[PDB]
Amino acid sequence: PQVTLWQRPLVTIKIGGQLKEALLDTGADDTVLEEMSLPGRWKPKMIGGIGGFIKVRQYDQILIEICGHKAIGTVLVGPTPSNIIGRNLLTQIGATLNFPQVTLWQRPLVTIKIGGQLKEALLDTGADDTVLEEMSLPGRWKPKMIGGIGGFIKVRQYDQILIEICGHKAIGTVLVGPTPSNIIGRNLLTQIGATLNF
Repeated sequence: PQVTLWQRPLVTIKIGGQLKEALLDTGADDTVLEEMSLPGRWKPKMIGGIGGFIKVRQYDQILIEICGHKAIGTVLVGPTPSNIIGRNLLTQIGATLNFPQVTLWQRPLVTIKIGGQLKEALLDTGADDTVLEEMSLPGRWKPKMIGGIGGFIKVRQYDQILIEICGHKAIGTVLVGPTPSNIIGRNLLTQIGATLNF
């Protein structure tokens, strides 16, 4: 399966003898699922994301079946707004990110050039939007709130912004705000021709 990124990369999973839909999320170190019934022992754990932090119940050694592919690993359960399949499982279903062909054993970091400034940023199939750390950007903008794992953040919305991402130019909407990582979302990932493969 090759996915383009014009639509959210959703798959069907079977986990805990139940069926679910989840987002293939190159942006996430971990797999996180909305509250659900799992058999066994867990440990308390916190994770951060855009918006802040959530207490999750961590289960290890959980069998999960994603688009016909079996995998065993760690599944976090908690108040995530979306079911997220993280890199811990993407690497197990042989998933790659082509735009170069990037495997997902490490965070898919790239260099960008935006507003005459060099930054690193994360190729994130889980983000409908591009959102960056505080930086000096030219021009006019609008207030916006975006959602994430830990609630909401206030961001500044700049449109028709040029970004070069690993040598490919692209033009569109960049959000600036208190994001823990620089994030390249599907608005721009579609422009440099990114696909997901498993």
